[PDB]
Amino acid sequence: PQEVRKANIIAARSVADAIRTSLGPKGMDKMIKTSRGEIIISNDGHTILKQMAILHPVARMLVEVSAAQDSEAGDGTTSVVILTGALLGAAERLLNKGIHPTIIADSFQSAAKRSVDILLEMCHKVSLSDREQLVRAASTSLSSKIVSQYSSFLAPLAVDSVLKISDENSKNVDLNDIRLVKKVGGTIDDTEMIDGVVLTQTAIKSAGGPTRKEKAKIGLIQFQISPPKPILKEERAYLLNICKKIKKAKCNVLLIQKSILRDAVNDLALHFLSKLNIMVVKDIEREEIEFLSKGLGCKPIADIELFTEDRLGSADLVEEIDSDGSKIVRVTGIRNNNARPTVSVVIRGANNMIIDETERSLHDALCVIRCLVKERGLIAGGGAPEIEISRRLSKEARSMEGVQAFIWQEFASALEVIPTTLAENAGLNSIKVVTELRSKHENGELNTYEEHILQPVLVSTSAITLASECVKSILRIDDIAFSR
Amino acid sequence: KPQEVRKANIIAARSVADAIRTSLGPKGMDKMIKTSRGEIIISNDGHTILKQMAILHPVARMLVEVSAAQDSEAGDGTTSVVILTGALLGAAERLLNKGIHPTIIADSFQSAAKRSVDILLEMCHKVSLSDREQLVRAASTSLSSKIVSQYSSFLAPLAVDSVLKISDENSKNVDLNDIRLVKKVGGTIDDTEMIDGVVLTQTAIKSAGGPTRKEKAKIGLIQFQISPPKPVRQMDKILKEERAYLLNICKKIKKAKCNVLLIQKSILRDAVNDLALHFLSKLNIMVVKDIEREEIEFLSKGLGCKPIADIELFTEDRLGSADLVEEIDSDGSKIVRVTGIRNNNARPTVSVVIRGANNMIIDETERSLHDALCVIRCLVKERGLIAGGGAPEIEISRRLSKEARSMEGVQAFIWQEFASALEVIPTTLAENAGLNSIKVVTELRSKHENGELNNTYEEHILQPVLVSTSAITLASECVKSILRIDDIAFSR
Amino acid sequence: QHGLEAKKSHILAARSVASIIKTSLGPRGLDKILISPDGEITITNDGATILSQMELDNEIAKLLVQLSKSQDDEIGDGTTGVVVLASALLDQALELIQKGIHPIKIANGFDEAAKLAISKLEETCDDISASNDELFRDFLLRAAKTSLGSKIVSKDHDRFAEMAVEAVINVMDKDRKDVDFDLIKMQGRVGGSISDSKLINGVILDKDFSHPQMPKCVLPKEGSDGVKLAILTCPFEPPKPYEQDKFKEMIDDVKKAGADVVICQWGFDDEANHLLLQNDLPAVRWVGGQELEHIAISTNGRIVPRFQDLSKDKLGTCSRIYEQEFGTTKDRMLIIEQSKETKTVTCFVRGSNKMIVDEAERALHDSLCVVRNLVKDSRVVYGGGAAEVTMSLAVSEEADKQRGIDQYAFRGFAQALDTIPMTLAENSGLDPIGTLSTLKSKQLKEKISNIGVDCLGYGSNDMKELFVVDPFIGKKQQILLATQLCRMILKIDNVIISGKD
Amino acid sequence: ENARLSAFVGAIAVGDLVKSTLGPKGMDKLLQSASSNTCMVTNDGATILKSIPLDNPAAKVLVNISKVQDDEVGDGTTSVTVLSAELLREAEKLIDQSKIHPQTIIEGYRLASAAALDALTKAAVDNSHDKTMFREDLIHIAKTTLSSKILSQDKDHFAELATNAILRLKGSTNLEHIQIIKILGGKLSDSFLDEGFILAKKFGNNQPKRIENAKILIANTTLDTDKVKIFGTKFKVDSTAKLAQLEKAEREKMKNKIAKISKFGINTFINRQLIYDYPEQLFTDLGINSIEHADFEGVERLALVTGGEVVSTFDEPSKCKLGECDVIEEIMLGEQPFLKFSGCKAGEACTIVLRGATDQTLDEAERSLHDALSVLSQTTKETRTVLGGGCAEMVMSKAVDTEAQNIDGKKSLAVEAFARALRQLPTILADNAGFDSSELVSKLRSSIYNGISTSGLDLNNGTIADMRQLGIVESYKLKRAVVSSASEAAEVLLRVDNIIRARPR
Repeated sequence: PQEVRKANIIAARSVADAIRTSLGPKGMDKMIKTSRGEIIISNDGHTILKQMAILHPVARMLVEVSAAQDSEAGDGTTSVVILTGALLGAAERLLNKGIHPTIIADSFQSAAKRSVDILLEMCHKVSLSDREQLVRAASTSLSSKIVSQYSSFLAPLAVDSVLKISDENSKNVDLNDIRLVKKVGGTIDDTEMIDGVVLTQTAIKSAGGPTRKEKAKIGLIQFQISPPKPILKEERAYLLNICKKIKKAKCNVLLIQKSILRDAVNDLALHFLSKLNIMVVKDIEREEIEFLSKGLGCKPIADIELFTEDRLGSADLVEEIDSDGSKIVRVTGIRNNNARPTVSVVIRGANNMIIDETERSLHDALCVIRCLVKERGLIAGGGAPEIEISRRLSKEARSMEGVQAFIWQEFASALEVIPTTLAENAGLNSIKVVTELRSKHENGELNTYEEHILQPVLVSTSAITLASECVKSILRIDDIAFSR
Repeated sequence: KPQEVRKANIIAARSVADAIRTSLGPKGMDKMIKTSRGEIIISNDGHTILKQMAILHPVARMLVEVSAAQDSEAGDGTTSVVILTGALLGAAERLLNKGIHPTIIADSFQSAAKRSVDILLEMCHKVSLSDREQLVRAASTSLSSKIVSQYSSFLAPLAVDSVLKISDENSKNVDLNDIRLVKKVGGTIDDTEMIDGVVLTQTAIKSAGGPTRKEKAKIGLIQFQISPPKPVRQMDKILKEERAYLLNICKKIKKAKCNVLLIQKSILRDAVNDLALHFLSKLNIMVVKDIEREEIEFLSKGLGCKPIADIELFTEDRLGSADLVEEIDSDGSKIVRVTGIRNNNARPTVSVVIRGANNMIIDETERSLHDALCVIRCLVKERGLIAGGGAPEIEISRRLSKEARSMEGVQAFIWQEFASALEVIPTTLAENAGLNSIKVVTELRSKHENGELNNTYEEHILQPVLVSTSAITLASECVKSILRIDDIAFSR
Repeated sequence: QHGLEAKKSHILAARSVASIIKTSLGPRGLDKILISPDGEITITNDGATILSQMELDNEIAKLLVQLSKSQDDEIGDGTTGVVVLASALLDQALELIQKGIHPIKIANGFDEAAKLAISKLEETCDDISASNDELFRDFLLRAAKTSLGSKIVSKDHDRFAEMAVEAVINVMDKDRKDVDFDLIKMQGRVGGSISDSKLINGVILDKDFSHPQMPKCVLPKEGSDGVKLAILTCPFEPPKPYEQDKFKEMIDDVKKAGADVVICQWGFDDEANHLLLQNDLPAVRWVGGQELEHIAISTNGRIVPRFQDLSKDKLGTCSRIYEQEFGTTKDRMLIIEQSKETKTVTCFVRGSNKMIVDEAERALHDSLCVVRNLVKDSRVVYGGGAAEVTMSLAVSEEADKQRGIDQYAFRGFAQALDTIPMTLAENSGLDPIGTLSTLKSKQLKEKISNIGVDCLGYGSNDMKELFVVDPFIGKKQQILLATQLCRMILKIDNVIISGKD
Repeated sequence: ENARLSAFVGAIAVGDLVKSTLGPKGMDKLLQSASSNTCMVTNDGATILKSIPLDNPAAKVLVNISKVQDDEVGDGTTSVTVLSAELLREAEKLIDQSKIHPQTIIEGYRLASAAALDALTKAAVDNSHDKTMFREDLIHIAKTTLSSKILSQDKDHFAELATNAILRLKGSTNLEHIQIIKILGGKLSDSFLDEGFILAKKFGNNQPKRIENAKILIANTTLDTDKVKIFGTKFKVDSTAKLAQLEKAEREKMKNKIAKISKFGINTFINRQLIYDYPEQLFTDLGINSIEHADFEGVERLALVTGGEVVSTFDEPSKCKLGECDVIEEIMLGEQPFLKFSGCKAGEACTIVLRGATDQTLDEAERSLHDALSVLSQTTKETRTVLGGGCAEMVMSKAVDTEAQNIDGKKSLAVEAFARALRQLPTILADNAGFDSSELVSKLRSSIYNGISTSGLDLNNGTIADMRQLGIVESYKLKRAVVSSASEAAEVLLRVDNIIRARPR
């Protein structure tokens, strides 16, 4: 069976060593030229592995690990691939000694659980009630982005949004409730929380539309205003009963799902809704159908008979903010006690490249803050947590017995690959920098604190946990057969 | 596949038996063989074919050793024993497909061969050597296959009277190597001298001084040679050294009372010096030189003497006994005869002398009388005679077919295949004669049911029982030595 | 091909096909998986089905399918016996050709050898009714037990042994002894078990009696004569060169004649089921033309061409008609029996799986052919390999008394009969050569009897204690077809196969 | 020549996919398609075998074997193919250096499986301990199954009859040991449990209704008027009185069949068909009573309670399997005579007589009773486990070695080869555990050989420990299901001398 496993380990090691050169901002970028002629350039490991079109079945598992790495911790997509390949490289000599992979697989899961308690003892205990470390966490994380002076203004915006939805025992919080709507125009200095909800499009620009209404109900409606499609008074008669049934439930906000099949609202219906001051917002994306059904607590309504008053939400004031090239509609005071208020922030800027990278930069800032919700505390990066674990495993490896005693020795050696790569990508000598870190380890422990470089504990914790089960599942498949 | 290696040797052995099968009988098909040296010979004798065939196959060479023992023991059936050997090999092919081990196949041949002999002796008519009328007609029919016919009537009592003197009783094996056919130039077939004492291959001294005849002589066997040493007062000095060396050898001869002596023929140096003949001429000592090396072992048996390598160990007890020694020449022969040896250890060894003019006379006569002595030799060791031509082989196959039900197990099926393997000999005789193969074989089982051995007796066809007995015995050991070889490898 | 070529190839071509079924011969053989192109899947060791599925271009093996097709009607269970026996004659015929014997002598030589061996077996044969009458029942019960021992039926075989006895007797006469396979219907459905299988004396038609409100059982109606059924050769429709008036005229002919159920070849309208519901007169739809004959014969009915030709004498009369629910199947079929002996018998077998139904169907159908040969000839012989050994010793002993060219043709026939006991000995785990010599020794010095190869594990000879018998007409039919087949093969010296366009 | 390799070696490659997937620590397999994006990773054995197209025509036989196992229970399907693969792997040595008939090898498995099931029964444990709480909960479960059924009228009386119909069996819980009688003219509340084997029909006319020290013999034959169909015969006789001579000659031949019955010393006879007066009148002097209309179950169930045999023929006089009963009593209830047996030797069975007021209540009560008894009978095969972790696998090897002592020459190597496959189950389980399988299985056989039958292999500590202290057990029903499935699957494969490829649908 080793011919199947050794061929997969060597194939996966070459992929991990290739992504290893991309670690850090100074790392070596990888280029992928698609068959259609598109060429992408970036250091993101999740983007490289997705567009590489890997034909190796076991090597495709790194895409699922990198996807869960950004969804849970939010950082370390490149580091988790390096740690996965580090265990595979050390496993080559394990098979030569006659070691069965069960002991190899079971030792990785047992070492991952013990490595968490080691990091927690060396980590500093912090609380979410103190806003001093919360603002500095998101401010220093934006030093890798074009924004510099505006990074301090968006720092308290991300802190106050998470602390309200974090509570205490909620633990993991769904990130789908956070939607950043980007639009050309405006600037970064103009920000509005708008905890009620934020849509992705503008309102009706035609004549007669009020565009503003107070004390209205918001609900999801999949219907569409169109003439009969299997004379002027005949089409107006068919549209009269449509607007009359909506008036029965006093629904002043009509959200129509965007579809290329038919139109949205007929021009004849605009004059009918203008008398009742019923605001209509069209071009609702399919992704926003599930988003609006959560924070607003409404239900999608397919037909006109399914439309009821009990499925309609509540909106205190609905108005269209006047701005250059923006025209964003805001809703405040949804008055939903059961569902938590959603967080949607509008991103504005003159250049299209601004609102793009800004949206991606805020996603990584919310994940790092969310790491403190599940497990409080942080550990400074730069190879500190990787070396600290190997220091404790030196004396602990002698306390074991049997085949597992040798695994603890190789497990600490594979952890040194991460700080070694960080020293190589910076131009410094690999071994020389690592020896200087272990020399001062007798006095200093976590000391990078003066450089304002901080990392959450969940990234270092999830990187070991995901890489432990990854390599564990690799050795489980001893054969590959064609099944169709 | 240890057996497939042996099966490849069985198929190669059946191809040789099928080639000799066509040569059986006087009407058989001859085989043309061209030797690598360029000699072209042809004949119907199976012993001469396998001798010059130069078979390189290891297992197929076993037929040569059986054919050599077939002519040395029985003297007849060298062709038929090859056919009978190939018959058991063909029947063993179906036995291997049934999962039968060759040990049972080989062990059953021992019980089948001993049973066929006892059945043949019951139908055979026992004869005695006291009746000379049976031996004359037996040897006369063997001479009908040669050009000599009317002159073969006088040769019948010649071979009969020679065997009856040495037959005695309970002699068992009788070696015919002591009986030698002397071939000389001149004379005729009707002129023959028995000379029961002994007959040499050489003439006497034609020089001056040779007595050529002696009364009451002792003939010894001496491998030495009297010659001058062969590793010009000077002339006489060499003569005094040579004459003294030649006389010292003759001094011990006179004290030993040696009338006749023999000298081994050596082409390297001189055999007997002319001076040595004149020295022994005064002593009345007959000298016979140029004795063939092949006759040295022959004369060491019938004469009851021993070879003398050195004169120092030469004694009188190693000489012979002869009442009269004379040289009688019919025409041109000049041959010396000896009569009345009367030795206690030695027996009356008789050497037959054959005279003829052309070379083809003494040749064809030699091979004709040699086979006649073998047929008589069969009657001495085993009494009784049967009718040839495959007649007894039919009844044996009939009795063994009914007795096969008395056995049990795998060995019972072998008796059924063994009876069919004996029918190949009479079938081949019907094929080589132009007659229909299957038609003649069916007529054999029909007539042999009511009658017993009844016509070849009117045609004077008599096959001795020892030939049919040895043919089955030698075939049982030949087929056994084949199947017992499970593999072969290079050994040197 | 030529004489020196085809004659050698015909022997090797028959040995390759015969050697395939030698492993499946006997109850210890192999059950092969076969799938018909119609979608039927079953597993059976029957040689007639295996040989019919063999498709090959050699003309020597094609004669086996042609012979098995005609033998299937006579017996059908002797397919494996004839092919092996006929191939044994070709093995001995190859040696006779090399000896200078014409191939026509081998064909004519087996004719006198086969007829001579029949008279020898009759002398040693025994009769049933002439010996013990009470054992005649046990002979028919244990005959099917041997063939059903290799199937799951062997668990319930005790009850199924009596079902095969009455099915054959009903379609035959004691003096005539004529059994037709078309009169015996073999059917089965998925669901249920084999313990609920019963014998049906009449047709089935798989009718649910249309609307369920109709009575599922026919009443005698105050001691009437049987149950009258209607047979119509004309479709149901108004006459054409008002429609409700024509429907009331045709139903009156059924009520006046007394026909309880109406059988027609064509479908009915929805109004027909409404009028027949009030009078409790069930209807039958979609009946094939071939199945119309079996109804009138069993129920003693007649074919009525027109509407007004009905009468009490032309209506088929049966014992009764009842609808019995079988398991959870929604078909709810019918069973029509008769008090008097009819000429139509329908076997009904149920199983938990579709493959189980077809497996027990052909296994039970083969038991009907064995009983068919037992009732044809009251004299039976001991089988299991004893028939081939006894008949071989008679020909081999008489071969010496018969002289001429045929003398060797008789010896080859005796050795060819030994192929059957040697083949069964290999399938039973015994020495084929040692058993053959053992059977001949026990029948010679001890006493003359019939002892064959052991089908079931035992320690000694004399299977006669187990009362294993085979029909004389069944064993005689095998040697006649095997001899005729061997003669026909020798009559074809050339193979002509045309190409494709 | 290649048919044996494809049926043996070719079948191993099919079982190799499910070989390493057995156990919670077992390995996994990969199922890859042409697009490779639809693949998945799972340890399910039934999914991998059905998804992979198999060009091997002999591999389709094992496909139907897994489908039968899935119907019984959804667990242990993987172990069926693995156990069947070990029997086919050792079949190679059963040919070359053995040369043994395959059916004789299969017959050796039946003798080994008989001792293997008996060895697991004595070593089987159960949670039935403290039956006071276990037997009380049996009546409450039966009452829950009475919903929608007419038996819901009275829960206490109707469920009590079903409770005593199970535990009192002390044996096989199948419905073949339970007799159901449907009668009319009564109420369902009057039904009671009786073991007297009550059936509808009577027997005899002038014979007494009480029999003491009865001997029961079961046989099936027709002694009265054979060849029931007389249509078509032709009787050629010189006189009318001469035609009856053939019928009178058959009566004289009946003494041969009666003599074999009289030598057995039995006062009770069983017959499915009828009997003529003359052979029945001769039974009066001998005191032989013949029971009629025994159907099929009545023939088989009588041999189970009385310890009889179902054979209808006599292979030798004074040798047979005979039963007996103390008292045969004939009573009458509901204007019909009933037959209540008493004093059956080692009789274990129960008969629930359902007395209804119509035909509709009889069919609904019988079908509802079988569903209620099926739940109670399921508790015997459920929750009952055996010691696992190599324990039960090694114990079965000891029973095979017992039969391997006294054996003939043909089945000697066949029975011994079956013991090697039993030790392969703990060997494979120890392969994926990460430890040495050769050391654990070897030390396990020597320990159980002399004493200590409860020992087993520990996967956590990699040593021999007590299975009762660790608490690792496996269901006993799973053990019999795998052995029965492997015995039927290997029975067909070993008999295969050639492979016929199935027609594609």
